[PDB]
Amino acid sequence: EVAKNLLREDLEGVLSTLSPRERDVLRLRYGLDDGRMKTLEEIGQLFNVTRERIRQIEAKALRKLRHPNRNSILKEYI
Amino acid sequence: DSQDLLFKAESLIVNSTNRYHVTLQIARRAKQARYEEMEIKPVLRAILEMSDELN
Amino acid sequence: TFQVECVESRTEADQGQYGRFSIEPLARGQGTTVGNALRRVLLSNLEGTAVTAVRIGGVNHEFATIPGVREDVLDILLNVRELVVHAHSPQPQIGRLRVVGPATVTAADVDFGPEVEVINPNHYIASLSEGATLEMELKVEWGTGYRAIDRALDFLQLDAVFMPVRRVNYSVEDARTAIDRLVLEVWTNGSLSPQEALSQAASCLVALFEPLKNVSTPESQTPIEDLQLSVRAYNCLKRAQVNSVADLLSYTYEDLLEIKNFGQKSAEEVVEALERIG
Amino acid sequence: TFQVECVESRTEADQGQYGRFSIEPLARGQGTTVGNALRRVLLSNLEGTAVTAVRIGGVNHEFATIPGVREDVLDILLNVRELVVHAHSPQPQIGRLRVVGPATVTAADVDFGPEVEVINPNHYIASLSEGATLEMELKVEWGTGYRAIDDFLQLDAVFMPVRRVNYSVEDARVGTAIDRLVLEVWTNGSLSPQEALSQAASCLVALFEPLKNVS
Amino acid sequence: AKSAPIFRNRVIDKKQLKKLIGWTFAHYGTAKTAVVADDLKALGFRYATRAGVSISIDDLKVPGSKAELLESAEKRIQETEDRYTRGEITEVERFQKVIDTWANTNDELTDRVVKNFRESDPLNSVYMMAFSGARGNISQVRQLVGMRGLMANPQGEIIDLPIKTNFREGLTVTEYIISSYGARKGLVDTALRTADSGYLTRRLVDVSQDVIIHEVDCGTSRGLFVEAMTDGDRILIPISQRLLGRVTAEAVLDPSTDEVLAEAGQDINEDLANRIEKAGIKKVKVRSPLTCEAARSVCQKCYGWSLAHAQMVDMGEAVGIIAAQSIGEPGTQLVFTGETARLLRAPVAGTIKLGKKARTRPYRTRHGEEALLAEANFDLVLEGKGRKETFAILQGSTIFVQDGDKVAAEAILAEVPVSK
Amino acid sequence: REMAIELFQPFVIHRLIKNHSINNIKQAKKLIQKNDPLIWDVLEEVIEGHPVMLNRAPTLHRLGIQAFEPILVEGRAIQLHPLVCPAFNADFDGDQMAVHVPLSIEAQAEARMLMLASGNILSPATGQPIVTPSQDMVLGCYYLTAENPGAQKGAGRYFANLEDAIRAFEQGSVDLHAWVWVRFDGEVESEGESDEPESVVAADDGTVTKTYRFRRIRETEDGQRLSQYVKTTPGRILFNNTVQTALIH
Amino acid sequence: RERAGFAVRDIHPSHYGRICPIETPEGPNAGLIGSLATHARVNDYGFIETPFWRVEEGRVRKDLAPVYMTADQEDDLRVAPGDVATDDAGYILGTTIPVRYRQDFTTTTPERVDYVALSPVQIISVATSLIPFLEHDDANRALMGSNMQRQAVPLLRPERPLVGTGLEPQAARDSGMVITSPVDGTISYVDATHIEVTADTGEKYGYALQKYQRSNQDTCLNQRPIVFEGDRVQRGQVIADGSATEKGELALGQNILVAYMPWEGYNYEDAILISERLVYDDVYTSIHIEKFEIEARQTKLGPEEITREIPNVGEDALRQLDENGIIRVGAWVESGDILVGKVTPKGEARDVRDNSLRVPNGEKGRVVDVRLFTREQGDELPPGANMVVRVYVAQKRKIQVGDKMAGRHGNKGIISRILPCEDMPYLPDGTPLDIVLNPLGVPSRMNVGQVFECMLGWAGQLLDARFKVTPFDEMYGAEASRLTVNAKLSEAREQTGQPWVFSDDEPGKIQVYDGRTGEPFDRPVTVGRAYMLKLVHDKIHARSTGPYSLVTQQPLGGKAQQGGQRFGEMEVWALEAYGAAYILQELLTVKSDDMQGRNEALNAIVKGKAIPRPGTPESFKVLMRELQSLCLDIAVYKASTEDYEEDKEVDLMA
Amino acid sequence: ENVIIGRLIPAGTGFK
Ligand SMILES: [Mg+2]
Ligand SMILES: [Zn+2]
Repeated sequence: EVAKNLLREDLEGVLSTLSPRERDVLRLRYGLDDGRMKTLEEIGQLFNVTRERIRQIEAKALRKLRHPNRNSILKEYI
Repeated sequence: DSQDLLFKAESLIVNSTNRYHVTLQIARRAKQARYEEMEIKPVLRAILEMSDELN
Repeated sequence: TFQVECVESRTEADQGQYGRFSIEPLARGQGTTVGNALRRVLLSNLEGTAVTAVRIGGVNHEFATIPGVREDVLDILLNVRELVVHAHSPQPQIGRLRVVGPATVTAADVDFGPEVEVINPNHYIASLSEGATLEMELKVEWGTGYRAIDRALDFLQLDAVFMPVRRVNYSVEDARTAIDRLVLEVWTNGSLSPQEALSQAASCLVALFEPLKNVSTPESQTPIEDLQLSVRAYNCLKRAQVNSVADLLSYTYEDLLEIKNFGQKSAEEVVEALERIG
Repeated sequence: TFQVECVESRTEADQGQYGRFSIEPLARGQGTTVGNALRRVLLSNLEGTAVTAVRIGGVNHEFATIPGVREDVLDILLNVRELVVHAHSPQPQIGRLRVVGPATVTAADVDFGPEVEVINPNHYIASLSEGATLEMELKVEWGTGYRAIDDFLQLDAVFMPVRRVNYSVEDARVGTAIDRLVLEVWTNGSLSPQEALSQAASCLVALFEPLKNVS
Repeated sequence: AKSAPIFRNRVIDKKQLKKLIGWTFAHYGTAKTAVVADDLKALGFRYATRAGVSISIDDLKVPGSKAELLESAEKRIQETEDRYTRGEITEVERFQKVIDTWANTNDELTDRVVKNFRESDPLNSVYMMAFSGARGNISQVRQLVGMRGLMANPQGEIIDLPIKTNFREGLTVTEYIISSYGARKGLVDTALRTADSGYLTRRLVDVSQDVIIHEVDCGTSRGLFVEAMTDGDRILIPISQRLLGRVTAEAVLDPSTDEVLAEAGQDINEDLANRIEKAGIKKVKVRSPLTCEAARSVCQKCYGWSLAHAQMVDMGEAVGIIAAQSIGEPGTQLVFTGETARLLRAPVAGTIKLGKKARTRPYRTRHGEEALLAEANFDLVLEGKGRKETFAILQGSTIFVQDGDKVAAEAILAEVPVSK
Repeated sequence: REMAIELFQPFVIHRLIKNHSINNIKQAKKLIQKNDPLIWDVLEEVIEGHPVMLNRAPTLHRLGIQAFEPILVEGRAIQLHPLVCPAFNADFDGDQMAVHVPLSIEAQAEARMLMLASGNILSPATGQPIVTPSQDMVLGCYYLTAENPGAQKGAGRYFANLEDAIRAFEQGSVDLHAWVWVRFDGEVESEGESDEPESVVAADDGTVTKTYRFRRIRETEDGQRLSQYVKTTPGRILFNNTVQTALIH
Repeated sequence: RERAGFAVRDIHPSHYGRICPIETPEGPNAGLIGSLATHARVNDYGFIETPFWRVEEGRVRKDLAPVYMTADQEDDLRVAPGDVATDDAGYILGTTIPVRYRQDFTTTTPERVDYVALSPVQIISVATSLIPFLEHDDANRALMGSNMQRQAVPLLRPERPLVGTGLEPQAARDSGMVITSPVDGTISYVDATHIEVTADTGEKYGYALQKYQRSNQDTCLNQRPIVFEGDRVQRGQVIADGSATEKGELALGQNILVAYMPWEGYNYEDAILISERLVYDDVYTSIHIEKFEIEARQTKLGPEEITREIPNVGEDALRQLDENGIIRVGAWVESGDILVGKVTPKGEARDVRDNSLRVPNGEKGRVVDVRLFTREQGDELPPGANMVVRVYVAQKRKIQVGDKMAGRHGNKGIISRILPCEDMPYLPDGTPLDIVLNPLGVPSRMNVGQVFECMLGWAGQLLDARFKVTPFDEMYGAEASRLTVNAKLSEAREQTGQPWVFSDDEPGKIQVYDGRTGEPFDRPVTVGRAYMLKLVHDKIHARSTGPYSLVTQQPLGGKAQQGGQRFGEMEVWALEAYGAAYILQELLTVKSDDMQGRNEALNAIVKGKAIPRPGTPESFKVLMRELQSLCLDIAVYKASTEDYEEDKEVDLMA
Repeated sequence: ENVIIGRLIPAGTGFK
C-alpha cells in the first residue's frame, strides 16, 4: 500500500508541469479522481470546447510528458 | 557518550519523584524536537536539553 | 649485539622442514618479547602459495564422481587443497594434470610452469582404474592466512590456506647480571626454509615498528589590482567578489566566460596577464 | 602502511604526562603483537634516573625519627622514592638538601648539579618545624625497570620513565579483518609519551634487525 | 557521592561482591553501580584467566581416612546384623540402626572432606570454586570426593544399601540403578512442575490485577507487628530484613531510654533497620496493605518502598502484578536422625555418679539398645576423673550410661534432642 | 546484521530516502535486497540510540524483558552481557531470545527510561542486588584477593601508594599474593584483625607508632594520625583500586 | 499426556535389564518414551526378557547357554549383577555379593546366587553404552550425553574416538550403511560408486554405493570405499563405510585438543571458545541437502506454465535456467535466486503473473538433482496438478558462532568465539589448542568422566593407540579408571621422550602459555584429546511485516512464512509491572491487528512523521461478533454527557 | 480490560 501513495504523488508532480487545462484533461481521460475513464464527449460537454478538441489537448500533453525531461522516475515503475 | 546519556538519565529520574511523569515529559519534548527540526535522535536531544536545564 | 645461529635443520618425510635457532644474549625478559612477536608473525602474517581453484574435466560441482576414479570429487578437492607449492612469479599460475589408465595419481603428475614447484611429489591425489582418465587444471595464487570462498567458468573454488609455517615454538633460557637466550623452533611445510621464514617475519616486524621510531607562491598572493586589467575587466571581476589571484585561479575559462559582461577578449587579457606573471 | 596519530596529550599537575595514539590500519592479529611488544619494551626496557641511595644526618636505620621533622625516616624515604629526576650525564650525581627552620621541604630544595633536572619542583618531601634542620644527601643513578634491593641507605628505586601503559584493539573494517591499535601511555614527565614511544620503537627495531639479513 | 570506599583488606567471595554492589547502589546511584559491576566483571574475567584454574582427577581430593571410616562403619553394621540374626533386636531396629550409622558416617566424611580441603590445599580449584560461591555447593563436592549416601526407592523407601563411592571412584551397576531412580524422579518433577508453576502465577496475577497505587494516604492508625521469624531458639529471618521499605504506623522508641528512632509514618532504610535490630526492639508496628482502608487498593503510605528502586512507590504502580510475579518466580525452584539430635560423649575416664537424682525410666530406644529416658531436666553429675561433670540433660532425653560403670575416652554417654 | 537489517527496514528506507539520493520505496527495497554497502552504514547510523527489548521464552518476572542498545555484530547469534544472565535465567547452551523494537517516540523513551538493563540493579521481589558478578568473575576476584603462602616473592616491601604497588606487581618485582605494606590513608576493613594494638612504641618524641596485625599507625602524642600503612596483598590493592577508580571517574 | 502422571514415568525395579533407566526425552515426554536395553529381547507373547548365566555352587557357567528370563520369572531368584568379578574358570570372588530378590537389593553369600547378568552394560541402552567412563558421570548428564549423541551430524571426514567403548563396531553394522565382504578373496574393481570382489575360487560379488543422498533430517548419507584395487580381503572385513563411520565402527565426532580453563569471558556459562583450525581444516563441516518443490496446477482462469518468460525480470537473472524454466544441475544458487520459473494466468500478452520458486532467505548451495514428474511420464501426480518439480540443493556448513557442540558425557555448549590460532593458548611444544572449556561447569554437574577421556585420549594420541574401555571397569580394581589412565600417560611419556607430557606432581595437568602475550598461566591446566560432536540445526528469524492470519488479522507464526514472535501474557504482565503503557499499547494494537493502524504506523515511519494513535484491534471486533453470534446482546456504549439524554451505542465496525 | 480492548493501561505512564 505504500508504493501506491508514493506513486500518485510522483505522477501528480509531473502533472503539475503540464498546463492546467492539459492536466485536467488527462486526469479526466484516465479517471484519476473518480476511477472512471471518461470519453471525449463527456469532457466535450463538461469542458468549454466540444469533442475533437480534447483529443488535441491529450496528444499535446502526452507529447510533453513523453520527453525524457519532467518524467523519468516512473520509467522504473514499469 | 553512552555513559554520559546514562548519567543524565539517572539524574533526571531523581528530582522528578515520578519516573512515569518524567518519561512522559521526555517523550513530549522529543516529539516537539523532531517536529520543529524536520522543517542526533529526538529522545537523546530531549534528555540532553532537560539535563542541561536542571543546572 | 646478539648472535643468531642455526643449531639444527632436518627434513621430514613429507618434505616439511624443521629449523632451530639460538639467539643470545637478550636482556632479562626481552627474550619473551622477541620470541612471541616472532611466533605471532610467523603463524599469522607470512605470505604463501596455495592452490586456490581447480577444474576437473567432466564435472561441474563438488558432489559428483568420475567413473573409474576411486575418489569422489570432494575428496580430490580436499587433497588438492592440501597440496604444497612454492611460486617464484607473483602471479597466479595454471598447472595441468592428465593421467590415464590404472595409476595412483600423485602430486608428481601435476605439471605447472617452470616457476611453480611442488614441494612433495608424493602427495596422494587419486586412484584411477583401468580405462579412466583424470584431467585437472589447478590455479595457484599468493595470499596469507585462511581465505574463504567469495562465490573463470567451471573452476571449483577452494577455501585457500596460505600458511607456509605450521608450528612455531620458543623457550627463553638463562644464559648467565642476568641474560636471556632465546631458542626458537620452526616447522614449515617446505615451501620456504625455516631461515627464510624467520627472515621474513623479522622483516615484517622491522617494517611494523619502523614508522613509530621517529614519526612521533608570492605571485599567487598578488592582489588583482596589480594584474593591470582593463578597468572594465577589473570592475567585472571585483563585482564577482574575486579579490585574489587564488580566487581567479578557482575559476575556469568557462566560469570566466560566465562572468556577467566578461567577454572572450577580456578572458584573453586575463590569460595574458597571468602569463605576464608566469 | 599505517598512520600513527596522537589523539590526546595532557600534562597533569604532578608534571606527569599522558598520551593516546591511534595506529591503523593493522592486519588482524598485528594489533596485539604491536601493543604487547610496545607495552613490554616501554615498561621494562627504557632508561631513566631515580634516587638510588640517601644519607640523612641524624639517623642510621629506616625505622628512625628526626627531631622536629613531622615525618620519620620511612615516610621521607617513600616520599623520595617517588621524586622524579632526569639526568643529562651518564655519571651518577649527588644532590644536597639543607633546609632549616619552619619550612615545607619540597623537591626544589635539593641542590642537584646543573646536569640533574627535578621534573616536579614542588614535590612534598617533609615538613620542618621551628629549630629543625634537615640535612640530606641523595644519589642519582641510571637504570632500567623497578629494582628492589636484597652508610648510604639503599632504596628500591623506580627507574621507569613510563608509569602506565594500556592498549586496546578495535576493528577499522571498511566494508577483510583490519585492526586498529589505541595505545595510552602515562609518563612521569621525564620523557614525553612520544619520546618514550620513539625509544621503545628504536629498541624493538634494533632487536629485530639482526634477525633479518642472515637467519 | 561523597562516601569514600573502604579498603576491603580481605578475601572477596560472592557475598562480599553483593554487599559491595548494594553499598555502591545505596551511596553512588544506579549508573555508578553499573560501572562498578562492569569493572568487577572485567577484573574477574582477566584474573580468572591468568590463574589457569582447571579441573583434574587428582584435583578431586578424597580424604585419606575414607577407607578406615568405611571399615569402622562396616564393622558396626556387621555387629548390628549379627545382633539381628541372634534375635536380640527386631527388624525395624536393625534397619534404624544401619540407617543412622550410614547417616553419621556420611556426616563425618563430609566434615573430613571440608577439613582436608581447607588444610592441605586451600587453593585447590574445586575448593576455590565451591567455597567462593561461584559454581558449586557442598552437596555436590560431597558426591564428587566423599560418599553419595543413602538414597530412596522409586516409591520413597530408604534402601538400606548406601552408595559408598563418589564420582571420582566410580559407581557400580547397583549404585548406578539406585542413583538413576532419583535422577529420573527429579527429571519428571521438573517436567510436571513447570505447568503447575505457570498456573499458580496466572491465578495470582488474576486475583490481584486491580491493585494499583491510587492514593497517597488513607489516614489510618492500623498496621501489623513485624518481628523476626524464629524457629524457637534459632532465628530464621532477622527483624532488620523484615523491616526494610515498610512505613511505621507509630513512633518507635529505644527500650533503654527515651530516644526516638522513628516518628509516625516514616519509611525505613537499611540503616534504620540495622539500628532497630541492634537496639533489640523485637517488635515494630508498621503500615501494611493488610490494614489500609482505601478504595479497592492500597495507598502509597501503606505500601511503602518499591524494592527495585529503594524509594516510596510511585503513583499508579501495578503492585499486584509485581507481587504475583515475585511469588511465582521462585515457584520453579521448589536419611534419618543425624545431627538433628546430639550425641554426648565424655572425653574422660571416670566412674558414674548418676545415683538416683534424675527421673530415669527404663526405655528401649529407636535402635535395639535399652537406656533410660528422662523428662526432668537435671544436670548430670559424674566423677569425670580429675573433676566432676556439669552436663545438662533436656526433657525427653535418653541416657545410655547408668551408675556403677567405667567410662573410657570418647565413650558414648547420652543423647539429647535438639529443638505408627 | 541479518536480524537488524530486517527489524529496522522501515527506518533504513526512510534514511535512504531522506539522507541519500534514493527516489522511491521500490528502489530502496531493491538496494536492500542486493545488499549494497551503503545499507550497512545507514543501518549502523539508524540503530544507534534506538533501544531494543530482549525477552527469554519463560517470562517468570519483569526482568525477563529488558532493554539494551544494539551493536551490529557478525554472526547468527545474539551477544548477551554476562551480568544479565541470572535476570533472564539464561545460559549459553542453546537458549534463545526474542527481540522486539519499539516504534513510537513514547515507546523508545519508555524503553530507555524504565526498561533499560543498566537501571535494573535491585531485585523488585526482595530489594537485593541482581547484577552482582557470578561464576568466573567471582572465581577471578577470589583468586586475586586470596592469600597464598606458597608464592610470596617480594614480601615485606613498602610502597608509597596503591599505584606504586600495582606498578611493582606489573613489572614482576612482587608476587600477586605477597604480603607487602602500602601507605594508604583511609578507612580499612581487614578480616582477622585485632582492635588491640599489637605493639605500641613511643619514640624519643611525642609520637607513638601502634602496630596492629594489618596496620601501622603513627600518631602524635595526645594528637592525630600522621601516617597509616596497611599490610595487604597486591591483588587486594588491585581490587580496591579498581573499585575506587570506578567510583571516582 | 494429560492422563500420564508421576507413577507411570518412573523407573520400576522390573525395568532392570529390559528398559534403559537413562535414555529418555526431556520435557513433556520424559518417562513416556524409553529405549530397550542392550541384551533385552521380546518373546512371542510380548514380554521383555533378558539373559543370565547360571550359577552352580558359586560358579558361573558360561559353557551353558544364556538363560533368558522375564520380569515375573526373576522375582523368586537371587540375581547378581553383571559386574561381579569371577576368578579363573568361573567361581565368584568375594564374600558378599549384591543380588536382587523380589524387586529389592540385598547382599548374600556367593553360594546362594542363582543367576548373574551377562554384561555390565546389560542395564543401559545402546546410545548410553557408547559413553566411556560412564560410572564417573551423574545420571542426568548421562541422559544429556545419550540424547545428544543421536543429534550429532556426520562430518566431512569422520574419525573414530580414541577412548571408545567397544560397541562402536556393533552400533554401525545394524544401520545397514557399512559394507563388509562375505568372501575371503581379492578386490578387482574399486570406484567411487562401485566395488567388486572376486572370491578366491568363485563368483564375483558387486556392490553399489550410495552417493550424497538425503535423509529425513537433511543430513547426507554418503558411502565411500575403504579398500584399494587388487587387495587381499578376508570374510567379514569392512569394504565400505557410511557417513558417520570410519572403518567399521561409529564415528560421530572428532578428537581435538582441549584445555580446561576460563578465557576472557568466552567460557561463561557453558559457552565454548574454539580455534580457527576447526574452520580451515574442515573439521566439523558437514553436508546438508534440502529439497524444494514446485507445483504446476490448473486454475479456473487457466493452467500454469513452467517457462523462462517470467515477467518483470531481466536476462541477468535467467542465466542458469535450462531453456525450460528450471535451473540446471551444478549451479550455485544464492538467496532469492530463481529455481523453477512459473507463470500463472491471473485475471484483470500482459496477463501472466510470476510465482516462480526461489531459494528462501538465508539459503545457498549447489544444485545436485532436479527431478521432474508429469502425468504423461506415468507418474502419480496430485489430483489437481500437472507437473511436480523437485530440486535438491546441497551445501557445506562449517562450524561457526552460534553452533552447538557437545560431548558424550552431557557437556553441551554454544560456540561464542573462533580465535586465530596465534591467540589460543599453546603447549610446551608450540601446538595451539583447539578448544578451551570452562572447568566451572564440571564439578557442579558431576560429569567427571569427561576429565578421564581427555586424559586417556591424550595418551592415545601420544602412543598412536586407540583404547576400548568398557563402562563399569572398576570390578577389577579399587580405582581402575584412574590407574589405567595414569599408567597409560606414564607409558606415553616414556615412549615419546618428552617429560612435559606427563607430570607426577599434577598428573593430568601440563603447562600452557598465552598466545596473546607469551606468558605462561600461573598454574598448569588440564589438557587432552576430547571427542566432540556437532549437533544438528537455521533458527535465526526476524520480521518487520508479512502474512497475517485469516480470522484475527494477526501476523502468522513460523520461520518458513516470515512469521512473528509471540508476545504472550507473561510478557504483557512483565510490561505492566514496568509501568510501560506505550510499549504495551503499540505492541498490542499497531504491531499485531490494528488493521488500519499498521499501515499508518508503517507509512509514518517511512515518511519520518509521528505514529498516530491506534484504534480497536481486529480480534476484539471478532470476539464481539462471535459473542453476538452466541445470542448475546453485548455492545459498546458511550455515556451521555448531559442529563436528559440516553447513552448511545457505538458502532465499532465502521 | 484496557489490554483486551487496546487502551492505555491505567498503571504506569498511562496512569493519567
Ligand atoms: Mg540453557
Ligand atoms: Zn492505606
